[PDB]
Amino acid sequence: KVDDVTGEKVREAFEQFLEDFSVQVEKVYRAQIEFMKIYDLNTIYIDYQHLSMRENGALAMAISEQYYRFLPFLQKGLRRVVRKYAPELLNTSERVFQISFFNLPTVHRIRDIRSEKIGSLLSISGTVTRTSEVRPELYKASFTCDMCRAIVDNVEQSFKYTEPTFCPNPSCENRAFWTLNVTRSRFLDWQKVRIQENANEIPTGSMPRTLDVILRGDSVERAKPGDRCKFTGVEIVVPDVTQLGLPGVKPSSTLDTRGISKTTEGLNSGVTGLRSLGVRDLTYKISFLACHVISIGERDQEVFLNSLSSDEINELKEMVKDEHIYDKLVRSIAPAVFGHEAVKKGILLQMLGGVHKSTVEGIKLRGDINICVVGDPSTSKSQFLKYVVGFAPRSVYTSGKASSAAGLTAAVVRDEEGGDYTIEAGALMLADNGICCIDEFDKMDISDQVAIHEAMEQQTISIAKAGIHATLNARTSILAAANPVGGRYNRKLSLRGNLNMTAPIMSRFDLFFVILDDCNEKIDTELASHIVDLHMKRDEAIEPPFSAEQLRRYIKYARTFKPILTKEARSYLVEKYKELRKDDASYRITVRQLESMIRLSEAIARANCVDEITPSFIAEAYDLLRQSI
Amino acid sequence: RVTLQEAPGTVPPGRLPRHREVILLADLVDVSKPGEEVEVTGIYKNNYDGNLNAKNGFPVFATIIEANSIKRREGNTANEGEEGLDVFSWTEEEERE
Amino acid sequence: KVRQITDQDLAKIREVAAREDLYSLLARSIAPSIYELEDVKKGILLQLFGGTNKTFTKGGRYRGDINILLCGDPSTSKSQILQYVHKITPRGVYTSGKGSSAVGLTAYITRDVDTKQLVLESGALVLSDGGVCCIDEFDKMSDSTRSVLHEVMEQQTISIAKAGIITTLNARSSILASANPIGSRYNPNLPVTENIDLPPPLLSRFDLVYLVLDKVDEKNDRELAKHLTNLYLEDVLPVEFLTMYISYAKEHIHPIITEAAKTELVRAYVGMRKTATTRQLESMIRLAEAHAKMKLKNVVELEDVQEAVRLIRSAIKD
DNA sequence: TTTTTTTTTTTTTTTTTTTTTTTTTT
DNA sequence: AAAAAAAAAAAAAAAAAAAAAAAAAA
Ligand SMILES: Nc1ncnc2c1ncn2[C@@H]1O[C@H](COP(=O)(O)OP(=O)(O)O)[C@@H](O)[C@H]1O
Ligand SMILES: Nc1ncnc2c1ncn2[C@@H]1O[C@H](COP(=O)(O)OP(=O)(O)O)[C@@H](O)[C@H]1O
Ligand SMILES: [Zn+2]
Repeated sequence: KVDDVTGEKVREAFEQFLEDFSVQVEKVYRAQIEFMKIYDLNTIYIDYQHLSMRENGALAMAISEQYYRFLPFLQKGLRRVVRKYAPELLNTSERVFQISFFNLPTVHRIRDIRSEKIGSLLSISGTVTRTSEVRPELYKASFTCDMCRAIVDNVEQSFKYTEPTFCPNPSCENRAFWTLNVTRSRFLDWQKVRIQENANEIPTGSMPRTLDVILRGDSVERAKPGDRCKFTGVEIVVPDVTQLGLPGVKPSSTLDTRGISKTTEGLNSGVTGLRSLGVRDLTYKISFLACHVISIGERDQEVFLNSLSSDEINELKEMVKDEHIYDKLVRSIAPAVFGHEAVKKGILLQMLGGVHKSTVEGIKLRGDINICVVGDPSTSKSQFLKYVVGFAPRSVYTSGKASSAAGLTAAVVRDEEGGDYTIEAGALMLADNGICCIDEFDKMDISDQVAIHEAMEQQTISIAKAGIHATLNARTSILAAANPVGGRYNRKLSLRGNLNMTAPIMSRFDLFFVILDDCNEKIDTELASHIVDLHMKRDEAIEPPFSAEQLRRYIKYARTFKPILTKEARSYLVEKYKELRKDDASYRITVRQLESMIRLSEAIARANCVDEITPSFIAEAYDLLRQSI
Repeated sequence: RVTLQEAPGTVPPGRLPRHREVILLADLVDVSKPGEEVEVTGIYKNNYDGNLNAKNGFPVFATIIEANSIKRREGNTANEGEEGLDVFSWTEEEERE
Repeated sequence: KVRQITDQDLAKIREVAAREDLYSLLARSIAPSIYELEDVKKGILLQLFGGTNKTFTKGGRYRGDINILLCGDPSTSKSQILQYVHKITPRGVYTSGKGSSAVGLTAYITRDVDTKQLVLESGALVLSDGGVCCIDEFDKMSDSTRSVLHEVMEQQTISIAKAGIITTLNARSSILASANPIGSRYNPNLPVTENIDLPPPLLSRFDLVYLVLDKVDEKNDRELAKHLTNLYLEDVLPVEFLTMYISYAKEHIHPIITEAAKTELVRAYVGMRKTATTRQLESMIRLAEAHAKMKLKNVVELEDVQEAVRLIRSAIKD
């Protein structure tokens, strides 16, 4: 049989690259193969820059230009390397291996795709707009002769169902009538994703171009719709298999539901002559096959302590030790604003959160803190929302009036590509286990105010219309910003008269914060000076005790704790509830206030990294409740 | 034959659901009703389809589930515990109690 | 059918920038037909450059776009002014706000016509990224689409979550709008709010608001009619220098602030506080840094802050 | 304010017929 | 040379009924 000579040189060069690189002598690729052996992985990663220094690019350019023809030899050399250095990775519980290339020198756009790079190794960038299911693809087929019962195996398939031709025994004469052994055959994961051009590469007036990218193996589901991803792989061409004689009658010679373009009728150049085609004409289209994908656009203490490094672990425990830590944390929140320390403390308590409990009877007790901040304009109420949405994970930002049909809770819309009713997501739904920052909270629609009557307390949304019936989930905290009715706060009317919310909605907010500015000669100078110290030095203007990352780590570490209540804490709690109820006189104070006080005490306890609750914490929570009523 | 979509609670917020086909044999027909939420134990199988290979352009296969067991979960939050296919059914000693 | 500037262009740009009064020349060049209304042209010339833009890690991005709203009596020449500034700017869109889709200025997931597929089409605010977006007939824009502009002028990003796609785009544009009142005249006695039919926050968030007035004055009427008829009678304005100068100032130049600006700015804000919200000072800073980009410089001084405060107080006068 | 009013939005193809003209198959 | 079998060839679309929203008013 005819063999290749350049392929052999590439095969030995790849083996030498794998065995010899060692540049960090660490044997980085042998380290990777050992890591695969211990972790039972099925894909290897090869960097282009690492290969870009051996043979002065003679191997790298040879691989890049003719990746399609050189891949079989690369895998063959990898098999020998694996056998020589790690036989355990030669068999499964054989592992079909994959090679992933990345860090290519130059990137291409979708509009640079020409037929003269077919078969070459490229990298492309685009925004994903559709993904499909993970279907199984037939890789190594196995059949049995109908008469002999002889078994054939490892029948390669390119683009269509291919059965063998000659029986294993030349004594048998059989051209067809095989039976696939679906159990013995090997399968692989398969996914098709649709991408389009980026917003900047699109010209002033353009209909965006599209492409079909094929993800296979371990690369499935790594690209999600709406994201911006950089793919790398080989540019291939895909024929029309329907006119290549598919076995079944199901294709029925290109059955169609829509009319094809008359403009390209006869203009699309189709080749004829082949015996399999018959008198038909074969057509081609360009698609992409990707091997590597990148994106360019747990409250358990024991497992948490494992991930962090030793320096981080010691720094965290030294941070915990000091007793002033609490006073520091309220200063680290939003270091780009002046004043409003109470707002910072409230935001920190909200981010820390409270414990969620379930009773034996099955009723759920809420553990989310809701905050409402009101005041007259130009009081930096909208800076806190931006800080939270930038710093808090799984947080969303929204306004009172929403343009979307599912404004804040949910909507029912028919399937765009299916025969069922689906459910869209509102801002409340998109914030499960997260903070929702609502701005201009006054101008909400009444059908939404009544709808939020369930999300704030039961943390669910329940709809029942013609199409679908469901009980959705909204376990989200709410940080709301509102303006007084009439334009300006009045310092003799209460919160109720100045605000517009009803007693149902008003009683579901854990904390109310009224922030007021005053026009005096001296404070205005300080505020102006502070706001203008920026815009000359962007970084040295503000200096907090802790950076963003230290605070982000401390919050995650503190949320692992779950405090309990002591014996005297319960007595102090009931005494304070009784005193508050007496002082109210039942119009504004209910059981929900006691539950909120419990939540605030638990959050304050989480702040100090203590697993027991002291009556001082209940006193602090009581003071915080009294300050807002 | 029935089609099972993913439950809205299970689906990540804002993503499209997925669906699969389930074959119900004798003694299991008409147990599940259109609109209910169900849990099915079964066998996951594959089969060759000409149209699927023709449209996609690769030798991909179709999948389907042959149902073995059916459990209703419409309105049930006690699924956290309990054992069996129906927690509202009783045994002889339970009736005697 | 039907960038890469040369060194000689650089030299001529420098020598023209060395002019004694660059402000007034391009004040008159942008709208040759418009007579008087020099102050609105001053504001538009300052807008077309924009203050410097910055995004530091801790505080986050701070805006550097100037928003201008023109309103007043119904038969002035604001629409021609907008169509003038449309052409000068490199990348911009001129679409009226009378109707169209509620997300017509942002992304709208639509079914493709040629193929039964899905295409994500951006709107007019996204398509004006890095430039000036002109809105006409601002008063007819619907109550539901207005909120979209609210997220554009506050966070400069638009998020779309439909058909399984959840993503965010970038607006980063500047809004110049023109509106009309209710009735045939803007009576000065009644305040602005009733006539313009616009929410107080939307009017407030505009950096500069100009009132165009038309009073029956013999001198003004005769002078207007005279040059109008002279234009109809058949018998110092650069053609494309503005576009190249704008590109040079927008793509290479980034000014800074010095303590000379500190001393004037703080005391000016305090003196204005002798009902000026904190928005006012961040409006003065943007205008001063945009003026600094003009009369080509690399740092702000007293002249820029004086011009900015003069402009923002002449705006207050109306 | 809660009533009436209003646009509007997928809903569509699963089926047919006996000739007439092609490939296999004794 | 003379049989038995097997597909192509569809195309098409307005006109009406029911249900949920997003603007109007006694
Ligand atoms: N430390 C501060 N104190 C008061 N105002 C500030 C401070 N820092 C920034 N600001 C101003 O507050 C504005 C934030 O918007 P904001 O007043 O919250 O809008 P709204 O009141 O409509 O929600 C910024 O434009 C900024 O100019
Ligand atoms: N100051 C002015 N200079 C020149 N032409 C003017 C002036 N004021 C009004 N006009 C004339 O009046 C007309 C104004 O129309 P336009 O302003 O476009 O309508 P709209 O009021 O809808 O913006 C123009 O045709 C213009 O010739
Ligand atoms: Zn055989």
